[PDB]
Amino acid sequence: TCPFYKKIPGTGFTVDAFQYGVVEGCTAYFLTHFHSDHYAGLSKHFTFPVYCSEITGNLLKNKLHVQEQYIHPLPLDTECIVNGVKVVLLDANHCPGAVMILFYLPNGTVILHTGDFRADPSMERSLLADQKVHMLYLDTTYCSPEYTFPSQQEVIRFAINTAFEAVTLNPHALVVCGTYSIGKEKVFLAIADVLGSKVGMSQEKYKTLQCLNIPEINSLITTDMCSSLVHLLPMMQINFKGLQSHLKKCGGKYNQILAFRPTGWTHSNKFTRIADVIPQTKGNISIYGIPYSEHSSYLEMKRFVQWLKPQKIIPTVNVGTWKSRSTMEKYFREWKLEAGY
Ligand code: NI
Repeated sequence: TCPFYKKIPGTGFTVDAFQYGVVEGCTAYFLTHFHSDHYAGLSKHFTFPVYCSEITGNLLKNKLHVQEQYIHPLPLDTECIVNGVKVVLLDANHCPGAVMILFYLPNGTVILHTGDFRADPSMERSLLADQKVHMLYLDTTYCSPEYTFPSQQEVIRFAINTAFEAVTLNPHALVVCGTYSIGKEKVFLAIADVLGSKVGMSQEKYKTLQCLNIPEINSLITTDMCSSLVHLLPMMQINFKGLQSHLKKCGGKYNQILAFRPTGWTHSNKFTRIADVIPQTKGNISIYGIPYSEHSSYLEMKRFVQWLKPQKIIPTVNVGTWKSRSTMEKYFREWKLEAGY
């Protein structure tokens, strides 16, 4: 059954709760973003109302084939009424179309559900600042002090300079970027822009990108692999074997590959800075691991929560074991004692 952390008290709303069949009492199902864990169970067979961003609605329509009658897209930064209750969608700074939702309950309680998010100080000057938030449903993916990472902009700058140097040294080099869902598009778009190229990709991936309301998208991406010097492949192919195999397929138009694996955190965040990063190499193929995160670091999460000063926190990630919940509660109490709420 639907866990209490996916239910919004004193409404019949749920959030990211599609895998439990019909939820008893639920009149509106909210979807924060188009990642498979959150949408799990949604398909062309679903027949209840789904509320979401415009981008998330495009994806539901075109990729999952959910029938149009059941998709209720809402604009961002706008007070809207859903089944008699005031809501606002805010940018989550996660992947394209990802939202946080602000729910103003009839009794006067105010609840923020973050979805998946990367906390940022620009969120301190949104509609959130206008009133007290009593309850916070929090993306606790990286809720432990070891999880540090560079800014998105540091990582992109590194990627740009690396790619530009390699292709100026060898104009027959191909650049490959690995991918497994939506998110982290700035990695491949920024590399292509410094090389004066479009991004080449499969038909399924191109169809996904065509849903995302990216300005001038038709000038940036193509299904013609031949004509482009940046290619997208599934993350699972970003290894020496898969990359030599792809190089054989391109018809001797390239004689070297430079590949990037955008990952979350991995243990080598604890010593290395982005400027010290060096690739793994075997012959004419080099693979760079780059920690481009679309989740809050510990410090970013702590700052946001200390600013917001919620009366209660409801974790939404790593809640499956008592050890994790206990550890998280410890950090929430420290933050509260330091900040005086
Ligand atoms: Ni996500």
